[PDB]
Amino acid sequence: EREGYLEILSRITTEEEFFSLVLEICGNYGFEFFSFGARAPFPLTAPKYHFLSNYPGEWKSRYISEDYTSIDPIVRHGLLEYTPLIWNGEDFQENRFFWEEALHHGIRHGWSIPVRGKYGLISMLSLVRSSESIAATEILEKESFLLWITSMLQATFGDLLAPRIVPESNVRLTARETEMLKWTAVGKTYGEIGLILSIDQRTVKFHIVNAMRKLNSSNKAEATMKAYAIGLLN
Amino acid sequence: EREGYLEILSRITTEEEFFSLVLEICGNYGFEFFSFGARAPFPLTAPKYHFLSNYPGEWKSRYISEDYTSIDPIVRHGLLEYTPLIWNGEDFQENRFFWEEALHHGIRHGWSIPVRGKYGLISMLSLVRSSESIAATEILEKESFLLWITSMLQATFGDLLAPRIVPESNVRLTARETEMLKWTAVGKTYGEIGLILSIDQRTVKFHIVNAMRKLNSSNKAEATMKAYAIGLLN
Ligand SMILES: CCCCCCCC[C@H](CCCCCC)C(=O)N[C@H]1CCOC1=O
Ligand SMILES: CCCCCCCC[C@H](CCCCCC)C(=O)N[C@H]1CCOC1=O
Repeated sequence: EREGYLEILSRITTEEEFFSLVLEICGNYGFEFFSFGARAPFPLTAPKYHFLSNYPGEWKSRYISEDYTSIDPIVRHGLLEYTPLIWNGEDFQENRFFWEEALHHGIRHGWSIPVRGKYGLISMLSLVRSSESIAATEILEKESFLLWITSMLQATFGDLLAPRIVPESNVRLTARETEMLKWTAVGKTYGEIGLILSIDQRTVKFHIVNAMRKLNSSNKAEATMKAYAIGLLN
Repeated sequence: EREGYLEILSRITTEEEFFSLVLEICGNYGFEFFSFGARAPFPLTAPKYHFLSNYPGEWKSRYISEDYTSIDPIVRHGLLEYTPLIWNGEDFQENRFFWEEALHHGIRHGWSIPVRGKYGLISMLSLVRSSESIAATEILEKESFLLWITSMLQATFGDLLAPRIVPESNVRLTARETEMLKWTAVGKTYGEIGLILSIDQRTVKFHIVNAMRKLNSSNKAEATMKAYAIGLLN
């Protein structure tokens, strides 16, 4: 019965409601641990992650002290692939010090679902349990639903914490500013853009500086990458 | 019940076989028309679209001869939103000239499903019929399936046409080349990256030129944007 959920998320307006709802859905389908992580496209060098999980307090603090995101293969699947993943904490060969430590906190049998979202958000819903591997008969029972709720969860989580982790989501670029960045994306100089758009060079640099301040960028190369990562150049 | 589909998609190796499968799904689920479109990220200025629909031929030619891609609010929804959409051509207030002609050819009640995929491909499956609105009972009946088949279809549509519509999808970047472009994204110079990474400046320029040649780009700014759009910079 997925009809009742559509009204639940239509009224949720805080993290604690999101922290409580995903926890309730985590247990309603036979899972003890959940982890809804989102990867903002900023900063473009080392992007910032934001997780909301009920993992043990020792694990929620140890995951950040050693930068486990750079070695976690569960994060890697959501970054390069677009399909769900069924994983058992004992199968992975590399990063044994990470999995031998993760298996201690009851993070063994899990189900992670990567989804894309607005403003360049690469989110993923992960429901983990310390018992019973997920078989093919259990997957096809809840596969189509968990794919649907993952898109709905990240959609509400999107509009909820976008102004926090993606402050440039509220940026609106004018028609001139957008085409200035579209041509800066292909490495056009101010003079090359002038001949393309048939205006003066000082008018090309004009809209660039305004777009950089809107996107809170220090140069036009970073502003263009920022505008593209959010979707202002689609 | 999807065992035929999951086997059919594995057998499909041509663009004509893909048209037949989507036409079978379009009718098996109570619709007259379908449209599957994919947007390659290149060129970054005006990206090229590729459609496959059984719309009336008069509409298909008018859609391209008048460049309806720029004004179609369904196209705008798929680029900016990540959730399914139920639309009725008679509800829209703006772009009436576009909707009155689509309603003329029977494109009235539609169901559009945007999906993201490898190599920066943005795809969307649309199911349209000229009568009988899509009620809430009908949506909760087959939305989970239509969400699932759209992800499978775009995966096949990718492998089918990615070597043609995104030629840089076969490009693989090394670790050094990847991080050179990561710092080039934020406007760093050759010397700044060399100090940041504690490597010789000539080695930085070395990997940059190689990445430009692999990604078929004339300047490092364009190559950086190309690598990001394909997902090489994640
Ligand atoms: C996939 C794109 C970004 C999404 C990141 C979330 C995926 C990995 C999360 C990280 C949990 C960190 C919580 C600290 C408070 C996850 O579910 N990891 C699992 C898998 C291995 O052990 C875990 O804890
Ligand atoms: C989001 C990724 C891009 C997907 C492009 C397709 C979306 C819109 C399609 C276009 C069909 C073009 C066929 C002629 C070649 C679509 O079905 N649009 C509908 C909406 C209203 O009238 C249409 O034609």
